[PDB]
Amino acid sequence: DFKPFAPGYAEDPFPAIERLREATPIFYWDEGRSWVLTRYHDVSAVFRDERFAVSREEWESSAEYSSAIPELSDMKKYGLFGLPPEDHARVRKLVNPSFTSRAIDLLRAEIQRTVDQLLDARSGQEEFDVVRDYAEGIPMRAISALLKVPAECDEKFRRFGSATARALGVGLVPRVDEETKTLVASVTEGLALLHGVLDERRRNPLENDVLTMLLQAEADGSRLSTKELVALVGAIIAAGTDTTIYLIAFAVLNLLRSPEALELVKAEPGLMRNALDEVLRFDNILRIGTVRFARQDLEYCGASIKKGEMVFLLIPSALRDGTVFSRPDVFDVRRDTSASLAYGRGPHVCPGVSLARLEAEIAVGTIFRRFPEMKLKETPVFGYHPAFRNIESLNVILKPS
Ligand code: HEM
Ligand SMILES: C/C(=C\c1csc(C)n1)[C@@H]1C[C@@H]2O[C@]2(C)CCC[C@H](C)[C@H](O)[C@@H](C)C(=O)C(C)(C)[C@@H](O)CC(=O)O1
Repeated sequence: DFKPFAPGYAEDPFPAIERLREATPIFYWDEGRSWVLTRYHDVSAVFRDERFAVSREEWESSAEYSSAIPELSDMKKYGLFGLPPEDHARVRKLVNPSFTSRAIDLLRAEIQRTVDQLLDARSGQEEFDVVRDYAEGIPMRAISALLKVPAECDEKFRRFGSATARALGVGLVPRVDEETKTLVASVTEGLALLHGVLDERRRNPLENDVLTMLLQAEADGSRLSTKELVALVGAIIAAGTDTTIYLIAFAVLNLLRSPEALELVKAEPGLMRNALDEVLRFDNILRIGTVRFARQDLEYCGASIKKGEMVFLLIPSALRDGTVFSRPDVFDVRRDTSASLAYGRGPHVCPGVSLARLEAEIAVGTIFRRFPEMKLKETPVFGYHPAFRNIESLNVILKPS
């Protein structure tokens, strides 16, 4: 039984996937039209198995997929998930330096400012929603600061980011939870806006600037094409928005749920970094996981997988694998989290890992330092986002009494 859209699954998928993981390393998911890998070692292996491709054009349903949401056709083919291996490496080699911990450190001040202003704006009420009043307003500001886009454009870009991430699932994953017209509008509006931002930066290039750097790469030799560049910036916005919102929300939730964990991070603020990694290890935000496609017929974990068939890596399951993490069903902010696959492995490893950790460190660190007695008002509400165990609301009382 695998029903990742069943009511309750997002809130707590662990009993259901544990049953799966213990019974089998692999199964075919009817509605998902793909194989599903449940165990750490098989999941981890596939990340680094060149037999399994990332490009959706290797899928048996590629035609149906490329035709869906034609406004995103360029992003699908020239984006990081679509480029051929040689081109993918080129693009990553080009942008990776811009995302190191050192490079993104400069954003520290602006992120703190945003976090400060969100807390000042709303901390006074009876009720505070860690999603809508806090987490939701942080990640795009971070990305926009990195892109040197005015705070005025934040809301429109966040809408683009969140819409794009869902739209990319249409025809690929089972149940995208929104009206197509609305999705396409936000995507169109966002791409237009992005075009304007890029044209302006071409007009006024800047020093030590990611976009300027990309634009110069595009102008000079053959290091980056216009479509690759647009697909890259679009993907950065779409990949880095909702993911980070849920990290922040899940972090606060999990620290409210473990007084012992919270107490350790209060005692040793230096543990926050490890705690945030353990949030994704213990309670991974992905509903199912990520996908790969078989480039040829092969046998795997006792299954006969055919060329072009999709495979889902069941991340929240692999990350509860007891052969890899001891006491895997315990949230332990002191554990070694090195083996967590939350940010991927191999050439496609998430470039935003440092930016995400920084944003969450500032956001989660600040809220608990400023309101150390914060308490859950009532059970968080979860939704049916096709990719995420999305928290819709996380209502708290900042200073209870
Ligand atoms: C906040 C928590 C985040 C998580 C849990 C996360 C997770 C992941 C994972 C698992 C992958 C690999 C998917 C695969 O291999 O199929 C990935 C890739 C990617 N991530 Fe993140 N990410 C996060 C934040 C960010 C941020 C903040 C950005 C941008 C600022 C970002 C940009 C990207 C991009 C562009 C890719 C595609 C990489 C490639 O295919 O070469 N992510 N992310
Ligand atoms: C938009 C995007 C990445 C990207 C880079 S280049 C390109 C095109 N897209 C982000 C990545 C994000 O870090 C994770 C969870 C990537 C999550 C990994 C996989 C790819 C997703 O869960 C996948 C099956 C999905 O459910 C959909 C709905 C298709 C995704 O949009 C979810 C989604 O939001 O994907």
